[PDB]
Amino acid sequence: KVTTVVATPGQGPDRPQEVSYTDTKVIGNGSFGVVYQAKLCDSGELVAIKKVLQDKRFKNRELQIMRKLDHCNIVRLRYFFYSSDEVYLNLVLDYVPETVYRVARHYSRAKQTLPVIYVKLYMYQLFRSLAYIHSFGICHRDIKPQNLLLDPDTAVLKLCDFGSAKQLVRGEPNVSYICSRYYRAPELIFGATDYTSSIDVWSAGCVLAELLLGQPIFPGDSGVDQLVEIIKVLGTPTREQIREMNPNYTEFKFPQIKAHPWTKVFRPRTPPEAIALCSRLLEYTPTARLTPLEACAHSFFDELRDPNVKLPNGRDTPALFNFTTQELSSNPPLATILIPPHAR
Ligand SMILES: O=C1Nc2ncccc2N[C@@H]1Cc1c[nH]c2ccccc12
Ligand SMILES: [K+]
Repeated sequence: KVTTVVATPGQGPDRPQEVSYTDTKVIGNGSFGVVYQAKLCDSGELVAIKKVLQDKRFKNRELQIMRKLDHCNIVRLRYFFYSSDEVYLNLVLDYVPETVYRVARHYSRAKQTLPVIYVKLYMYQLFRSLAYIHSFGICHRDIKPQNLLLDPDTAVLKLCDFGSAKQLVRGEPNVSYICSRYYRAPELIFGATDYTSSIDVWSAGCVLAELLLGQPIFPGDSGVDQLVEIIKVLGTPTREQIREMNPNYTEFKFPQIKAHPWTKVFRPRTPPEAIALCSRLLEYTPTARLTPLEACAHSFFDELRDPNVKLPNGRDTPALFNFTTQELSSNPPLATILIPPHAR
């Protein structure tokens, strides 16, 4: 059976139009509602449909954000429409079934690690989309492998699920119990309500580490135990470090503990540039962590800037250097490193 609805295009001019889709099936569940998978009658293309109960009085954060964003490493909002005593906002997004979580798991059940080339690819695209959204003052606040969608053929990564995303404003408080526990920044565990988009960088570091290790680097049993797991690696933070985090709750029973050597945390083979990048992302002090652009310009990604580089299946790497001035907003003179002359 075919369903026709009147939907406004997410990126185009605010003009409604009739849109038709068929073959609808439930693929997702959350505290927000339901996520369906359908096929557009016109294009034949597959989409996901996130159905969210909305209150007329208040505007939807995710919708306001998805209409701003237009990036290759970010899931696209095709259209959006309302369905029936309550109203549901329906977001029509690009359907990409494969996730980084699924891929990593596939390897880790095999007890082997993902090839470094795939790791460099995925992470780089992640920092790109992050550099993009951070330029608007927008923080994703739910960076995790399950929200990184992959096209296996092109190896293109797209950030998705902006259900926790928000445009941060200085002086305005934000919720501390946010983000997936394993990827939750330390300041959040300290109850900080005045944090920056640098928490996403933390989460990104957690993703990188998990791809090198084959398992999550900080596997907390609770919101507080997560901190202990962090400590078991970074040691206990100095008072200056805790000050930078700006905690709502001052302290926990934990004793002073010396840090573990990064080298020893990872496997013996693990590349040094990878490890070196991890230590720069996973810092206690939020201001000490790299910006998404600085991370892209890291030595770890130099293999991608080689003019001879190709995919393992012989195909060419996706557009990795098509930077907009909006993306370079953070630090424009990094363009002479991010953009190799052969790519100009
Ligand atoms: O935008 C997305 N598109 C997708 N396409 C295929 C698989 C997963 C996703 N995720 C986001 C849509 C989404 C967002 N939250 C979800 C929860 C359950 C299932 C799906 C979602
Ligand atoms: K509409």
